[PDB]
Amino acid sequence: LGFLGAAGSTMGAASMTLTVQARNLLSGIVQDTHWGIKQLQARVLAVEHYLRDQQLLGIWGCSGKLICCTNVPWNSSWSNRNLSEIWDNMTWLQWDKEISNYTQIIYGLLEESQNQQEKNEQ
Amino acid sequence: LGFLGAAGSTMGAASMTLTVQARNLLSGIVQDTHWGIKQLQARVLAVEHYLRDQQLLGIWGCSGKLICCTNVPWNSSWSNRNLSEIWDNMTWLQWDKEISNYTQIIYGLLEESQNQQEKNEQ
Amino acid sequence: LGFLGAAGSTMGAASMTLTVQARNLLSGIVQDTHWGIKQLQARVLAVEHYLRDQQLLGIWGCSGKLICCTNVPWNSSWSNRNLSEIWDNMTWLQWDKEISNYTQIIYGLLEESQNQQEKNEQ
Amino acid sequence: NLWVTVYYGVPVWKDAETTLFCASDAKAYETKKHNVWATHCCVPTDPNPQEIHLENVTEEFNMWKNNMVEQMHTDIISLWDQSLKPCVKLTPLCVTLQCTNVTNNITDGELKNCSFNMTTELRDKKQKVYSLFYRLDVVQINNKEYRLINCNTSAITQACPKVSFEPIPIHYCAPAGFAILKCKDKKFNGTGPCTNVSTVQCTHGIKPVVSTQLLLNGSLAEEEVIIRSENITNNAKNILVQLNESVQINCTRPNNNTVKSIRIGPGQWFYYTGDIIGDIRQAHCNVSKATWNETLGKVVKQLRKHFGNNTIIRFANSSGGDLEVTTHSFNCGGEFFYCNTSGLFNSTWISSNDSITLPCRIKQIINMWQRIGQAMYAPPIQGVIRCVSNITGLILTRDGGSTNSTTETFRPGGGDMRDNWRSELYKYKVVKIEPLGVAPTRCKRRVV
Amino acid sequence: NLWVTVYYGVPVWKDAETTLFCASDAKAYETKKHNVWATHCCVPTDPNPQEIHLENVTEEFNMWKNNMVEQMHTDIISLWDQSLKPCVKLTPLCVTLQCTNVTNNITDGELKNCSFNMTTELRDKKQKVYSLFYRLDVVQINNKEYRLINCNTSAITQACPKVSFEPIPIHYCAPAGFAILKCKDKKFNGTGPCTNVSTVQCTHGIKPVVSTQLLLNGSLAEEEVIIRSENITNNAKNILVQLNESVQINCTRPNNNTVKSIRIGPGQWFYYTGDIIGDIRQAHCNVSKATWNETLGKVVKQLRKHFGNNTIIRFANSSGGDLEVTTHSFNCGGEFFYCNTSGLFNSTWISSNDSITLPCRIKQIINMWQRIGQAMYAPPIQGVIRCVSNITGLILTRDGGSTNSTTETFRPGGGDMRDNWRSELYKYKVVKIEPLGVAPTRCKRRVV
Amino acid sequence: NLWVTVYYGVPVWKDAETTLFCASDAKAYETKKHNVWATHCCVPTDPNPQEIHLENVTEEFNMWKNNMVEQMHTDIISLWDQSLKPCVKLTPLCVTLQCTNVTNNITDGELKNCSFNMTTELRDKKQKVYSLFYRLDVVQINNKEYRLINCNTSAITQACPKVSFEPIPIHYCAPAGFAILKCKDKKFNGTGPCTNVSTVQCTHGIKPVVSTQLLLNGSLAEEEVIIRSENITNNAKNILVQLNESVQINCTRPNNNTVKSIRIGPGQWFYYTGDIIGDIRQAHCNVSKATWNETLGKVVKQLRKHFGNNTIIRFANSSGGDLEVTTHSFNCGGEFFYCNTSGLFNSTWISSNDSITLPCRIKQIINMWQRIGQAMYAPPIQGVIRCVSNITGLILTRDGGSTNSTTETFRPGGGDMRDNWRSELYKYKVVKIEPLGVAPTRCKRRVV
Ligand SMILES: *[C@@H]1O[C@H](CO)[C@@H](O[C@@H]2O[C@H](CO)[C@@H](O[C@@H]3O[C@H](CO[C@H]4O[C@H](CO)[C@@H](O)[C@H](O)[C@@H]4O)[C@@H](O)[C@H](O[C@H]4O[C@H](CO)[C@@H](O)[C@H](O)[C@@H]4O)[C@@H]3O)[C@H](O)[C@H]2NC(C)=O)[C@H](O)[C@H]1NC(C)=O
Ligand SMILES: *[C@@H]1O[C@H](CO)[C@@H](O[C@@H]2O[C@H](CO)[C@@H](O[C@@H]3O[C@H](CO[C@H]4O[C@H](CO)[C@@H](O)[C@H](O)[C@@H]4O)[C@@H](O)[C@H](O[C@H]4O[C@H](CO)[C@@H](O)[C@H](O)[C@@H]4O)[C@@H]3O)[C@H](O)[C@H]2NC(C)=O)[C@H](O)[C@H]1NC(C)=O
Ligand SMILES: *[C@@H]1O[C@H](CO)[C@@H](O[C@@H]2O[C@H](CO)[C@@H](O[C@@H]3O[C@H](CO[C@H]4O[C@H](CO)[C@@H](O)[C@H](O)[C@@H]4O)[C@@H](O)[C@H](O[C@H]4O[C@H](CO)[C@@H](O)[C@H](O)[C@@H]4O)[C@@H]3O)[C@H](O)[C@H]2NC(C)=O)[C@H](O)[C@H]1NC(C)=O
Ligand SMILES: *[C@@H]1O[C@H](CO)[C@@H](O[C@@H]2O[C@H](CO)[C@@H](O)[C@H](O)[C@H]2NC(C)=O)[C@H](O)[C@H]1NC(C)=O
Ligand SMILES: *[C@@H]1O[C@H](CO)[C@@H](O[C@@H]2O[C@H](CO)[C@@H](O)[C@H](O)[C@H]2NC(C)=O)[C@H](O)[C@H]1NC(C)=O
Ligand SMILES: *[C@@H]1O[C@H](CO)[C@@H](O[C@@H]2O[C@H](CO)[C@@H](O)[C@H](O)[C@H]2NC(C)=O)[C@H](O)[C@H]1NC(C)=O
Ligand SMILES: *[C@@H]1O[C@H](CO)[C@@H](O)[C@H](O)[C@H]1NC(C)=O
Ligand SMILES: *[C@@H]1O[C@H](CO)[C@@H](O)[C@H](O)[C@H]1NC(C)=O
Ligand SMILES: *[C@@H]1O[C@H](CO)[C@@H](O)[C@H](O)[C@H]1NC(C)=O
Ligand SMILES: *[C@@H]1O[C@H](CO)[C@@H](O)[C@H](O)[C@H]1NC(C)=O
Ligand SMILES: *[C@@H]1O[C@H](CO)[C@@H](O)[C@H](O)[C@H]1NC(C)=O
Repeated sequence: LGFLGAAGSTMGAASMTLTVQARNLLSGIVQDTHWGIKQLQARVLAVEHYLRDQQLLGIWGCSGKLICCTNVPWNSSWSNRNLSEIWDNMTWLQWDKEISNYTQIIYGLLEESQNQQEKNEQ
Repeated sequence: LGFLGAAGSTMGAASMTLTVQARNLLSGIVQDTHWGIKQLQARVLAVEHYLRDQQLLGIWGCSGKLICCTNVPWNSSWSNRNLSEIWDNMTWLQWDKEISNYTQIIYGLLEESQNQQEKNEQ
Repeated sequence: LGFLGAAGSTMGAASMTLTVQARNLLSGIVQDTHWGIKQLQARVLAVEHYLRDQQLLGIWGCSGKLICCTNVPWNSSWSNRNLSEIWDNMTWLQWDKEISNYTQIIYGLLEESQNQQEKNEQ
Repeated sequence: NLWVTVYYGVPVWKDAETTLFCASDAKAYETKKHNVWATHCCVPTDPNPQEIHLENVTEEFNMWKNNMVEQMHTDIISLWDQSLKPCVKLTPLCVTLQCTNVTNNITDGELKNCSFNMTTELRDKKQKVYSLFYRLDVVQINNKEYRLINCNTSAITQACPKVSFEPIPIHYCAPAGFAILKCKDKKFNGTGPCTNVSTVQCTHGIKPVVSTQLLLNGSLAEEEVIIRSENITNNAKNILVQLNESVQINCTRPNNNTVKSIRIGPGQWFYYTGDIIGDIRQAHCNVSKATWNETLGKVVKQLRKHFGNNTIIRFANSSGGDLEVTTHSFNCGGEFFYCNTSGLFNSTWISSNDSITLPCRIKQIINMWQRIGQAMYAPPIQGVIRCVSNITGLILTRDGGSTNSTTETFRPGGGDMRDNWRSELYKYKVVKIEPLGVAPTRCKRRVV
Repeated sequence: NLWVTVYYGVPVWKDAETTLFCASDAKAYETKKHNVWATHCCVPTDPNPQEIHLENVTEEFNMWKNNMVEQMHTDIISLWDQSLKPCVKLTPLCVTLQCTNVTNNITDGELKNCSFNMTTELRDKKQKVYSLFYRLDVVQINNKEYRLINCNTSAITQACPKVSFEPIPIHYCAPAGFAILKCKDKKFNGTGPCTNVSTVQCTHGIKPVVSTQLLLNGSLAEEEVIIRSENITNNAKNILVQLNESVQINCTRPNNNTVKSIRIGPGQWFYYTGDIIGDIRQAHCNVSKATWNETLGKVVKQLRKHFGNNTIIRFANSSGGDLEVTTHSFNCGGEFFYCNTSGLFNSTWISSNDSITLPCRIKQIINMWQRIGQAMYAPPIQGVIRCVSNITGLILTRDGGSTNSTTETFRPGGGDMRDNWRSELYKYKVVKIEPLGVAPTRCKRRVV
Repeated sequence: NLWVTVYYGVPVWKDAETTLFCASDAKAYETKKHNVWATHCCVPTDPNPQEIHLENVTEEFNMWKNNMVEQMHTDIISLWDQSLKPCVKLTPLCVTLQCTNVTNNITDGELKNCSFNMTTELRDKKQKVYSLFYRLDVVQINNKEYRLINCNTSAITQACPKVSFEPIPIHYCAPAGFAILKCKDKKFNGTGPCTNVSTVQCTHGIKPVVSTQLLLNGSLAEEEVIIRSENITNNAKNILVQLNESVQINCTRPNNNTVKSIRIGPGQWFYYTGDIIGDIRQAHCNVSKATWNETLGKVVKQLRKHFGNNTIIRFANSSGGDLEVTTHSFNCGGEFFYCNTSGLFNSTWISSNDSITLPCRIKQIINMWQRIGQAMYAPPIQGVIRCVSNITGLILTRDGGSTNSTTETFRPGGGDMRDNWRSELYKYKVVKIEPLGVAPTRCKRRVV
């Protein structure tokens, strides 16, 4: 559908194009006088954002996947919405707003669960 | 054989040194007045190239490997050369020229195949 | 315990917080006139160090793990200390000094072992 | 029975501020036109700028808090100053002048004939220079004694005569990791939700025209005249009026000049006005009367939708202040015009062209963007200048102080250049892509 | 039976050199105070700078090889020079002067009344300027002929009068990937192991005070006076003495000045001393006598721990050299004082305040950091200046050449500004984090 | 039955353009030699620059499209201009001069004895300066009136006398991700395939010698004289001739000068020629005759391989133009020589040294790289200058316009400095490494 073509799609359907957005994060690959310093800063910043997100996927055990399941249970306090509405009626934009106060909670739980798994694997 | 020591070797033998080249992509780790801005730009660019290639390996499911097999079949339209010539007589330099108009085709197929696999794994 | 809180802890206990330090390597994400060029250089350098270490974990087959075992045996010439002292009495700071002349040896062995494993997996 | 599933490459975004790339679209050759808008902004545009419609996406916009306005403002000022950096300084002109009135067929003491001792390429030699100045650039000290107006305040430099400042369309493009959202709602008033949104990597081209009071050569509104403001009822805010039609303005500087030049130092070429061929005429601008009359009648019809259809709307001229604020200032052929727009605003609305002519003044010493600091000297242009511009909009302000008589007064006020960029940039918003997120699934990780 | 296990995120580090961030802690507004220490260093501090104690960690420090000293030195000089870059040049002052002595109730030929032909905003006009100068800034050429002292060596520029150089605390912060280790040992002498170490991302704030011989407004030692040096027995090295108490010094420039200004070019404002209201008094500094006497007695008690308790310690004044070295130089209210510290060091120790007053000289032409090059002109300050500073330490040197008589001589020597930063930075070390490493485990990789 | 297998770390590459690092090889100390080629290019070289032979690798080279030439050109010009940036400006010299002829034992009106009113460190004082100039730097205005030649065109600055421009070998090194391919084919003519290729991270050191017509102090060809050109039959292209032997040239400036200096401003030191001790002699260069004769005979033998062995080859002098083009220009001891090379090209070939002396002219005002803009003033050098250079090659051009008489004419033309760098850089090419690629294998991914 093209970049962000799925933005208005529901979450289930939207997942069909995850590679579309992933490939547009490092598109900067195609793209003294302060004009030069500003452009260079933009390039460095894009790299830093890419790596920060990639590191988290690494930490959580999902470094090689667009979609991955974990061992952390879902809290009804985050969302008690019907699973079918979440995937078939709701969009990702709406969803992000709906659970926006929990991102840091979920991420902390993911970090702990993965570390425990690795401890046990050894 | 040292960096690019295998450049004239046939493809099979050349694969024995893949770590040699991989380690020379981030060698920049050892390496206002515009002299400074030019050097800084070179460093940023090397990082961007590294990441663009690493991202593709990620997308295709080969992020952790120097060599990986996929589920995409080989087309005779790309090359109908005997498999034994490809690995025992041909070099990688020759090979890249031989199939140079297909790199973007193969990459698109790899992206689709991996995304389908992950969809099914869930 | 917080960043480097475990620095004086023994090696076993210290491993319990590996995610604490990992997350502080890309913290630069939160952080013309030469003041600007100096800050930009610092940011680029932090990225380069991150990637150099991440690449090695990649090369050795441990890209997705904080802790990973390999197929390379331990040499008594590196350390003949009791395994129990290493994990229960010794700290990582002491340990790094204790085996400091072997880091490049161990890394070379890891590179070879992983490459051999991949050769055989194909 | 549900577990967290992590998804990467999720098509969502957040409001953000960043730095945009400047692209030229190859309308000028840097080396043939020597256009400041072509150099620096040397990034090519996308020959196939495919736009992506976002189906079922509702987003909110706010043109008054749009960071792209500040970005354009900062970059234009910087470009301008960099462009003048290597040019010849005219500080040797801060000498006394002996001046008289022009000895020609002149009807309006607009021109001063001055002489002075100017430097030469050698330190031991001086030369007599004779030139004409517009009175606005020259002030008295006490065959009368005059000095240039800038000499008690700041350095003056000459614009390089070889450099063009003629605006070309400029496209702004997002850096990787960012995207630009464009609102297509025909009635969008600058704020609130828009349900017709598409994503582009680049904005359309906007010409960086400097025009103070009247918005020239911009885009047109579709269907209706659109009146936008930060606050309808705040008389301290400007009202930006975008027309859905255009008004042609013919501006001329009729005096045929002979331009002369001398060296005033080692390769330091200085240009001056020389003299005038033929008689003397006043600079002026022509607007068809019927067109102007309809233009404001349409504006009134729309203003009444905010103030009441039983109201009275009158237009009046500038309230006062410096010429840079009270007159219509624009660049026509490299020349700087200050036109008397009072001829356009002498009318009240209640429940064969016969063009209106606005007299104009000319200045050579220009203080850009209301800064106190270095002045630019605009060299004279050989011959006669004529151009035709499109009024695409107006900036209006209300006096306020109303007693609810309904007789509200509007004036061609404002003058802050940021508003003349806001008037085009209002269609675009920039956001950051946030590809990582989570959702519940009926899936658990294989247990290890 | 053991195999290599690779661990990532290991809490270890190595000595390293890097670039630190400068944070202001919001003590001044950049736009209201126009403080050079607030601008540029605009990074905010952490409102909750949580410190992490490192339990059971022993580390070694060396203040004499501490790269943070060089970093502070380089950054201060650069900031200073950048701050003066846009200011008015005073090269038109290198003209001859006609000077006489001040016609006032003066007891000490300290002030010269000079006149000269100064430039104006027009090249055709000169103006007579009358001003007073301190004799240290003016030298003879052959109603007598004088010139400014800097004119045969370098350009002189005026400090912008609107810019403050008053130091504010500055915090240094590590870039990501680095950490700062702080030593809390109360007896730390600058070198060797410290067993009380914590990690911070930022240092505490240090005020970049320039003070040569006496260390002003710094931190205090706890419990005891601490004497630190690179080498106790090397008479070529400085001894930094940190007091555990403070001495207040009251410095005044009593002459009430009328400050005047003229344009000497196009917006080029120049400030000068005008004249003096009232009588003439010598600049001076007051220290309580008992306090000073105890202060040195404590220093002696501690010096004896290195030289012997059966020794004799005498203090003497500066051995010789330029005022920038031999006097106590500091910035008080924008003014530059050069005080005669010999009044503080005329004493020997062996086995109702009655304040000591140090006469001071004033200079307007300042050569910062012992560089040969451009001089800064300090504009005069309207009115009368008074300030009170805290002596927090001393720089002492020994003469050496000892015959072991035990009568060792100490002087207020040194003068190298790096030492006045070292005196605060000694508590901190910066290291690089090295997260990757290996150890044996009784674990083998699953065989594939 | 075959599937795609992806391989990473594949040893292949593509043609690319990038930025190279400049390394000094520690031949000079930045702080002792003050050599512009040592500063900036402070990166050390590899003490063990291991080269890797590429077995069975054939690659194509093209010296005429080699981006390294442009890189060297841009960097040299920039270095030069940065090096002169902080030096004293000599714009106060654009004054009239009173000049006569030198009163000495001179045979050839080469030297002008001029006097002028120069500035001093004070604005109120002028000083009389007497100096000698070479006639090429001084032109008439109308005991005769003269001015410096640059004063009607551009600013002139003095090279800092403390700065050396003596070339040292410079090594260029690839940035990570790139590699340099070196061609070892002894007969390589600048274009097409080379079967003896090795990879290096750095080029060997090349001295950035500026020498116009004759290539000095470069590398030698092995086995045979090699003649390279973009197009053999294009008379608009230069022919670069690389000798396999060397010719020594002894160049001298015999006049023993006394160098004097004055302050012309606040630390603004100016150097001038003073006077001449002893008699006056013409600058000149000596080449052994037999050596030169053999050198061209070898060149002819090789030129005939392209034009026919039945042809006639004649050499002639420069066709005309400015001295910077028509004479042999080089830097010898800081001095700038313009030698008359016609003495080297007065010969035709058909089917006890007796050295040839070339008279030379000296210039102090130098326009580098055929730019119109600022000129560099070369200060005089105290004493007498002598140096010996190695001719390692020639630049020849053909007149063309041939009627196939076979009597072809070659001249010491060209003069474009890029060619004098191309002549060494021809051995190297830079490529980008492309580590990622695919190939078929009889392997399928485990199915999941
Ligand atoms: C709103 O938009 C309109 C146009 O849509 C602008 O009006 C144009 O303004 C430009 C600049 O003032 C005018 O261009 C000038 O034309 C002069 C005459 O050119 C004639 O011959 C050429 C030959 O092909 C024809 O194409 C052209 O139509 C004319 O017939 C030129 O001499 C001028 O050149 C100057 O600049 C160049 C730049 O490098 C120098 O090299 C030259 O020496 C010289 O200095 C210039 O080209 C243009 O004609 C105007 N258009 C119209 C229709 O009149 C409005 O100004 C704009 N409004 C605002 C407020 O900007
Ligand atoms: C060691 O530390 C002490 C302080 O702990 C320093 O002494 C201070 O020095 C500063 C600068 O010399 C003094 O501040 C000056 O005070 C003048 C008078 O202010 C009075 O009114 C204000 C009103 O709120 C009171 O707060 C204040 O206490 C006084 O009552 C001001 O006029 C000065 O302003 C100047 O700078 C500003 C900067 O933008 C300009 O805008 C002004 O026009 C003007 O130029 C200035 O504020 C301060 O009072 C001193 N403190 C004391 C207690 O005296 C020592 O100098 C320091 N030691 C060293 C070596 O640095
Ligand atoms: C091709 O290559 C040759 C060399 O292979 C170049 O010729 C050399 O040119 C340099 C510079 O012109 C000459 O060096 C100069 O020598 C003067 C005399 O030195 C004598 O004493 C020293 C003591 O150890 C001996 O080593 C030396 O051989 C002599 O015996 C010096 O006085 C000069 O110094 C100047 O520069 C320094 C730089 O900081 C200043 O500090 C000094 O004050 C002064 O200004 C300088 O060292 C060198 O001798 C020449 N070699 C030969 C053999 O003559 C050719 O020039 C080069 N061709 C081209 C075209 O560049
Ligand atoms: C501006 O003043 C100059 C100076 O007087 C006028 O030029 C003079 O015109 C007379 C007319 O015959 C000549 O004889 C003089 O030689 C001219 N002077 C010079 C310096 O050329 C000039 O005409 C005046 N211009 C206007 C428009 O009044
Ligand atoms: C410095 O010298 C000036 C110049 O002579 C003195 O100013 C003069 O003071 C007398 C006193 O009546 C006046 O009549 C003059 O008009 C003043 N001159 C000017 C230029 O104003 C000045 O007083 C001297 N200052 C000192 C401190 O000696
Ligand atoms: C260049 O001109 C100067 C100026 O006349 C000559 O210097 C003079 O030489 C005579 C000879 O006795 C002296 O008496 C004068 O005092 C000298 N003048 C100065 C200013 O010193 C100089 O000799 C001439 N040089 C040449 C080479 O002709
Ligand atoms: C020009 O004429 C006007 C008429 O009022 C007069 O005021 C002015 O001073 C004259 N100026 C000169 C320079 O002659
Ligand atoms: C000022 O008085 C002193 C007294 O000795 C004298 O030496 C000095 O030259 C006088 N200076 C002037 C400028 O009158
Ligand atoms: C200005 O210069 C004149 C010389 O014509 C001199 O007499 C006068 O004293 C100077 N003025 C001052 C104030 O020095
Ligand atoms: C020097 O002598 C030559 C001889 O022809 C003459 O032409 C020239 O004008 C003289 N120059 C001076 C400055 O005397
Ligand atoms: C300096 O200027 C004077 C004019 O007053 C002139 O006579 C003299 O010759 C000039 N001096 C020199 C050395 O040219």
